[PDB]
Amino acid sequence: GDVEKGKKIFIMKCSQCHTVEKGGKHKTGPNLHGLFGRKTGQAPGYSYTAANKNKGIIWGEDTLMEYLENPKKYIPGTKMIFVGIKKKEERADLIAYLKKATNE
Ligand code: HEC
Repeated sequence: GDVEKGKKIFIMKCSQCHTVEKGGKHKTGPNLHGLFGRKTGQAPGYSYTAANKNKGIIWGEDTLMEYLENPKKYIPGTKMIFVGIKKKEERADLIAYLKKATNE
């Protein structure tokens, strides 16, 4: 899975909002380094809402997908703003990069 297709997309979708690299400090949203293999609200440096912090679920390729399709519903009353994604492929590459972005 091409990460690029997920990088650019992650930009036009997640630009100067999220973070992956260590240098990417918490800004608008929480950083994603240990995404794969880490539950939600696992940021002791940035406490989230009571809706997301309650979203006790792992961020996998099976979940990320759904959420990517409709994260709003996935977490109502959240702070994250998004419309969603139609193409399932654009989401794959997105998770194909975020994985290599977080893992790193
Ligand atoms: C800033 C305006 C954001 C944009 C753009 C995106 N995200 Fe985000 N995200 C943001 C916040 C403040 C939070 C916390 C809860 C909330 O929804 O407000 C999140 C959370 C996530 C999570 C959950 C991680 C956790 O620790 O629970 C994921 C998996 C996530 N966001 C992914 C993500 C992607 C891939 C985006 C673009 C496609 C994206 N976010 C946009 C704030 C913002």
